[PDB]
Order: sequence, then C-alpha cells, then structure tokens
Amino acid sequence: EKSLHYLYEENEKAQIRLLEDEVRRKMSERNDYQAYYYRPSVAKYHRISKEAADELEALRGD
Amino acid sequence: FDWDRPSYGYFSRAKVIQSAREAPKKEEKVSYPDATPGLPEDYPKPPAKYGSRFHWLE
Repeated sequence: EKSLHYLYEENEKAQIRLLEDEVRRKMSERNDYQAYYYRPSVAKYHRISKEAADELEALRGD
Repeated sequence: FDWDRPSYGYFSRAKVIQSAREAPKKEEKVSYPDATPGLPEDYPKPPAKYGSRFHWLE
C-alpha cells in the first residue's frame, strides 16, 4: 500500500508535468499570458515626453 | 473713422472667442477586448499541489 500511494503520487505528478508542458507550449506559441513568455513593452516614456511637450507649449512666449 | 491704434502687444496675447461652429469631439480611448491579461491580485492562491513537482523535491 505504500507502493500504491507512491505510484498514485508519481502518476499525478507526471500528469501535471505533462499538462504544464502543453500549457507552456500553447502559452509560448501565442504569447498570451503576462507571466512567463511575455516580453513587456511600455508606452510610459512616450506619454511622459508627450506630456512634457504639452507643458512646453504653454511656456512658449515672452 | 475714429479708430485708435492698439498697443504694441495687442495681437501677441492669447485670444478667447465664442465660435459659431461646434467643437470637434475628443477621441475615445482605444478599446482592446482581447488584451494580454495577467494574474489579478484578488485571485486566490492556494499552496501548490505536490510542491515544486520538479525532480523529487516535494
């Protein structure tokens, strides 16, 4: 029965490892989730420079 | 014509008027119903089944 319990645990671990292999393959194929294969690009600096150019339009003058 | 000359900086200031034509609508924020979603902070996080499941560790 210890062999039965260890075989059940190892078979469920093998099934979860196979399932996470298909999940990681489908995640890296389409780049869908933010966690693993997502290469993050931000538009923060473009918005910062556009906001700064918007404040600089008010300060033009004499 | 009884017109006086304006000052030296009359036309160089900001001029405010009332316009007959209506103003153009501000652009709506772009919508992305299929974005790149992440794990939300209110998502429940139970402990992992069988630990790491990576090379006999748990």
